[PDB]
Amino acid sequence: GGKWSKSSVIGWPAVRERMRRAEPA
Repeated sequence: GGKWSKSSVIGWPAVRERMRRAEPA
């Protein structure tokens, strides 16, 4: 998805995977 937001694209998975935990609704 473009070699720009790459890093974000790679941290978001961790953010979602963090938030899921906190509120998995």
